Formats: sequence, structure tokens, C-alpha cells
Amino acid sequence: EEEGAGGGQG
Amino acid sequence: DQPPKCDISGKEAISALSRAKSKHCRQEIGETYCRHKLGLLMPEKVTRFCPLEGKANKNVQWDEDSVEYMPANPVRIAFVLVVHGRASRQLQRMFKAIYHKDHFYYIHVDKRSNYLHRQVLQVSRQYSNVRVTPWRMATIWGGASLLSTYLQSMRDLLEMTDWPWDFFINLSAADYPIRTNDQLVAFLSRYRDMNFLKSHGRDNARFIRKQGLDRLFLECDAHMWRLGDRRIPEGIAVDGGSDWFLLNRRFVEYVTFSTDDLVTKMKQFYSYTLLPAESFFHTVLENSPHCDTMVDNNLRITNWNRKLGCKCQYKHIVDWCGCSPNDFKPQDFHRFQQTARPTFFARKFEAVVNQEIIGQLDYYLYGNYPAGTPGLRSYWENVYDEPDGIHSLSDVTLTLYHSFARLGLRRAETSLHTDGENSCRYYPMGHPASVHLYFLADRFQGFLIKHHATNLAVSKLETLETWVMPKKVFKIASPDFGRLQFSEVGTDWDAKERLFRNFGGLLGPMDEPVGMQKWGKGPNVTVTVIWVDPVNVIAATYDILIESTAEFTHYKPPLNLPLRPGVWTVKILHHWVPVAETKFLVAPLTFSNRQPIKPEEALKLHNGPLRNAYMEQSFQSLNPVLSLPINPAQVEQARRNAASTGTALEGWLDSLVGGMWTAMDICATGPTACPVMQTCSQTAWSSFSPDPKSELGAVKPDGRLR
Ligand SMILES: O=c1ccn([C@@H]2O[C@H](COP(=O)(O)OP(=O)(O)O[C@H]3OC[C@@H](O)[C@H](O)[C@H]3O)[C@@H](O)[C@H]2O)c(=O)[nH]1
Ligand SMILES: *[C@@H]1O[C@H](CO)[C@@H](O)[C@H](O)[C@H]1NC(C)=O
Ligand code: NA
Repeated sequence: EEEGAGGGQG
Repeated sequence: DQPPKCDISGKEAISALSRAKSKHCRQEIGETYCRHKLGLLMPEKVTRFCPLEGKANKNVQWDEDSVEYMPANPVRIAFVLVVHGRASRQLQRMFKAIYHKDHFYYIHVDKRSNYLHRQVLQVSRQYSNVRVTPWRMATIWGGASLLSTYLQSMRDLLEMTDWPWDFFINLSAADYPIRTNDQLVAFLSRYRDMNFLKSHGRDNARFIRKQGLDRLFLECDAHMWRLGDRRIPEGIAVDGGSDWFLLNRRFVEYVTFSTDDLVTKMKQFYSYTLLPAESFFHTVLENSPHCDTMVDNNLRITNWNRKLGCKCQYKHIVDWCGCSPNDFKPQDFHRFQQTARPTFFARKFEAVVNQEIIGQLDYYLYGNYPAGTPGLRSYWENVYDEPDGIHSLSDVTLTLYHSFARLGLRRAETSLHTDGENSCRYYPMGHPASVHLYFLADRFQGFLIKHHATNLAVSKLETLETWVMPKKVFKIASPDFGRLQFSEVGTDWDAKERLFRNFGGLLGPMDEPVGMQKWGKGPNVTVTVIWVDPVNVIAATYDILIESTAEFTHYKPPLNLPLRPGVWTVKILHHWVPVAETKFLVAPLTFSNRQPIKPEEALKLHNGPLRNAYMEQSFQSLNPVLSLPINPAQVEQARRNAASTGTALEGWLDSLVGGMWTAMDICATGPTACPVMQTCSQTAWSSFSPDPKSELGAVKPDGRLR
């Protein structure tokens, strides 16, 4: 899968 | 309370000010906001020094030959281990796999994880090429402090002239190698002028927004506060991805000592950034004079599974939603043998979740241990250590750990068959000295408690370890074949790994229990759940739909507190047909603020909900239909029990505990007068018994420990 742990504002 | 230096109108800043606890934290929030409001905090334009028009991504020829040769000038590696938590024995196992006398190891332990730090100190004292960071930060998840940690450790390592290292590699306690050290050194010796960083691989504008890079953050009071919006600086390209990487000494020297426009402004920008290590090094490198050395590959395999890993589970730590990769399982072993691209490490691994896959990897790389080696299928993890103090426990765990020790002392007395003096009668002394979780073949076996007691026959103090195991309570009532496989009650449900992190299911009157069910494949179905308290009061009832694809379901009913102490029961029905049931224990507490509970305290805590009802809705109508009559005698005895303290309260507690737990065995750490008690080091289950896979000895002729 892709990288990067940020999931957005919510 | 001093008013701010500027008018504060941002909704995000106001929210942070309202939620912050310390005045030092509120002051820093206001200063940061006001400085940004005047345009004096963030840089707006930055110089780009890279001669290239875009990215480089210099490929690496991944053939078999590139790894098998023997280098004449092998690189020496500086490993930076950033660790936290309780899993010291797994960290020792992984350290064993990666160790070589020619490398270097620099270990940062979260300021909060004092137990783990004491264990790491023992390792650093044994080997001349292992050191611990003297400074220790509270490196919260996603915090800005993680980049501060990496940057300080890089400066430290450069000033250690006695350590001539060529590469920088960062690892956590949940990483593990998937290739031998010889193959790692051969590969890096071939590409020693390259840097290995992995980009996100998607729309770059979406990456910036998902990471919150256009938002201003501040780390304070072990929390990442979101304070407002900000602009991405113009003139540079912003990139990011994984914050696990490998960087050569030349680039680390540039990042550390350069004073040019790029490095200076990026260290300022990323001091107020969420997840900074996931884009700082990408952004500097691609815009620096070293831009032509980047390889779009971090040589890692990260077990991302966002269907399970993205649950916005860090909202209490950061003002943002985040994701985490999953733990590997035995079925994933084949993924480590791929040779599409070069890879040398992987994450994550957790021994309390699945140790089998760890063993398969270690034996595959470095071979089996000798026949007759003990402890290979076991795992021990310390969850309380005396030097940290009973105030680091809660009133619940302190109460129950005390009860488990008494359960062991009663087993010692019972196990001796004699008509003379009983040389196995004990009187407990003080508080528990340590507590361990115990696993065997990836199955939880219970707690191991180390404690002191006086042997009454000889009137001498002895140190013992007790093993307690919970009794099996899940029962299938079906006669007929449904989808239910298991049912459980607990707290701290881990949505990513689908398990309770409160492994023992230890509960008190002020806890909010969670009910979980596990399902197999099959058509849709609807079932009924019923919660029953120790005197047959029905606390809650609800129906739930089980979709054909559902594997787990859970729900936390809103029960008024405090819960009545005793053994609760949870039942599942299908159109009034019994399906299954399980039990759980709400233990009465013997301590208040780590002190013996007082009569007025106990009466308030152990006599049921304050509002005299678990819910506004009442379920008295269901008691006869389900054959749950409320015995007037048992109710009154529960009231008498609520007023008890001291010895009467201890007998009530131990009676309940003894009905839900079993003292499996008890051993002595040193000499003992009890003739039927084995020495702990000679048992198969004690935390004192041999565990060679996690033990670190002398350096072998080949420079290895494994
Ligand atoms: O409270 C904490 C949390 C985390 N950490 C450290 O921070 C690093 C990442 O922690 P975890 O491995 O628990 O985080 P994850 O499993 O979610 O990792 C994933 O998401 C977060 C990103 O920073 C990671 O790079 C990514 O792999 C570890 O080295 C860990 O030891 C602490 O020191 N203290
Ligand atoms: C699941 O139940 C039945 C099973 O055949 C199906 O027809 C229905 O559409 C699904 N959803 C429900 C019942 O809510
Ligand atoms: Na040392």
C-alpha cells in the first residue's frame, strides 16, 4: 500500500 | 492568569486554550498563535539549491550478485533505536539478530518508559559499542519531538570521533531484519553515496492535506495542539512518505551543520509540524545540493492494511486522525522472500500479538537453536516493576495483584500433606515486587507475581513467584449450528489487532466494560445480548445485526456507575433461543489512593449505581422469562458486603477471585523451608527460568551474538 500515516482532519 | 499579547480569535486556538491543563501550556499556545498572526513565525519563501529540474530516483540494479560478494571496504553502521513500552525481551531478541562488533548502537528510550530504560542500561554496560542517550524526550505519537530526537542524535553521533560510521539507520522495538547482516553490509558497501527514502506514491496535493502539512501545530503537555492554518513556502518542492530510512554520513553532516537558507528555514517550519520525520528529510534532500543521491526505496516492508489500521485512534494524543500498520502473522512469511525490490527490514512485530512469525523469521535467517533449548515457544513481559512505585499502579491492579499473591500462598499451604507442623504456611508482607504476563504458543497463560512472605514454621522471610490463570467461562448453549465462535468482556479494545489490551480483563467498580463477539462465515443474522449483574438485575438489553462479512463486533453499553461488585454474566440469544454466555468479574477494591479503603469510602463504592439504576430503561419484565429470579436474601447480603472493610472485605474479595482464577503453581527464588516448592529457575514457567533466545552473552569469534 501507500506510505504516510496522516489520515486527515476527521 | 495574564491576558495574551494579541487578540486571539481563531476557533482552533480557542479550543486548544480551553482544553489545555497547565498555565505554562496555555501561555505557549498564545505566544505561538500571536507570533504567527504577525507573520514572524513561519518562513514564506525558501531557496532551492538542487540543480535538477525535478526528482532523481536513481535506480538500483536488484540482481542476485549485488548481495553475495565480500567487500574489501565494508561500511560500519550506526543504529539509532527509538523504543518505548514494556517489551524488553523482544527488543533484546531483535538486538541479538542485528548485532555486530563493528557497528554502533545508540538507544533513545521514551522518558515515560522507565522500566525499559533500566533494562537497556544493562545492555549498554555490557558492550563498548552500545550507548544510551543521556537526554530523553516524551516522544508521543506524531509529535514534533520525534524529529528533535533524530536531529539531536545525529549531532551526538557526529561528535563521537571514536565511532567512524558510514550510514544512519533508525529502528523501533517492533522492527526486525529480513536479511542477514552480511547481505546488508554488502549492499550498502556497493551504494555508499546514496540515500534511501520512500515517497508516498500518490497525488502530492492530497498528501499535503492528509498529513496536515498546511496546518500549524504545537507540542505541549504531551499533546499536539492544532492552532490554525499556514501557507506552504514558495520556491521549493515539498515531498514525504515513510519516516523509516537510511542516510549516509555526508548528508547527515549537511543537515546538522549547514547554515544555508534551506536547512535553516526547514528546521523552523518543522518545529511546528505534525509527523515531521515523514516529510522533513524528503523535502531537504530533494532541494539540497545532494538531490542527485536519492533512491525512492527505504529498504523496508511496512505492513499497511488501512481497512484495519485507520481508526482515528490517537485523537486523545493529537488533534488529527492517524493510521498505523498491522502486526505480521504466520501467513505473511512468504512476503519476506520477495525480490522485486531490495529490502532488508520489516515492521511491525509484537510478541504479545503473535510470536510464531518472529520465530520463523529468526530461524530462517540464522538457523535453529540446539535441540533441548528451553523457552523457545514462551514469552514473558513485565507489566509492573517495584522501582516504579505502587502509585504507578491503579487501585484496581494493586487490589487484584495482592489477591493473586494470597491465592498462591493458599496453594502452598494446601499442597503439603502432613499431620505435623505445616512448613508451607505463609503470612504476606509488603507489596508485590514485580508482575509478568506469560504466553505459551501464542496463548495467554495468566500473570506471574513476585512477592515476599514469612514462612511461619521457621519464621523467616522468603521471596516467591506465583502463577495464576483465569478459569474458562465461555460456554456454548446451542444443542443448532450458528456463526458465533467466541464472546468476551474487557476494556481497551484494540480495533487494529482485534483484541483487548487489558489482557487479564481486570475490572473495578468504576470501569466501563466492553462486550465483544467473534463470528465465522455465514448468512446475515440478528441476535440479542443481555447483561446480568451479580444479584440477577438485568442492566441492559439490545439487538445487533451480524452482516455476512462481519468478523468481530463490539459495543460499550452506557451503564451508570459504580457497578455492583461480583460475577456478572453476559448472554446471547437468537429469537429467545440460548446461544452462548460468558462471565466477568467486577472486583471490590481494598485500596483508595493506594491506602486501605475506609468504611465510608467502601460503602459509596460497592453498593451499586448512584442513580439506583444502570439505565433509564428498565428490564424487570424479562427476569421471569429468562429464569432469573432475584433472591431477596442475596440482595441483603450484597448490602452487608458493601459496608465491609479490612478482613471481612479481604475475605469477600478473595472468595470472588478464587472462583474466577486458579493458582497454577508457586516457586521459591532462593532457599525455602517448604519441602514441596520447586526453585523458580528450575521451572518451565517462571520468569527466572532460562530464556536463551533473549539472553545476551559474550561476543563470538565472528563478531556476532546470535
Ligand atoms: O508514546 C510513544 C509512541 C511512539 N513512540 C515511538 O515512535 C515510533 C513510532 O511509534 P509506533 O511504532 O507505536 O507508531 P506506529 O506503529 O503507528 O508507526 C507508524 O505510524 C506512526 C509513524 O510515526 C511511524 O513512522 C509509522 O511506521 C516508535 O519508534 C516508538 O518507539 C514513543 O517513543 N512513544
Ligand atoms: C441480511 O439478511 C437477509 C438474508 O437473506 C437479507 O435478505 C437482508 O437483505 C440482509 N439485511 C438485513 C436483513 O437487514
Ligand atoms: Na557501552
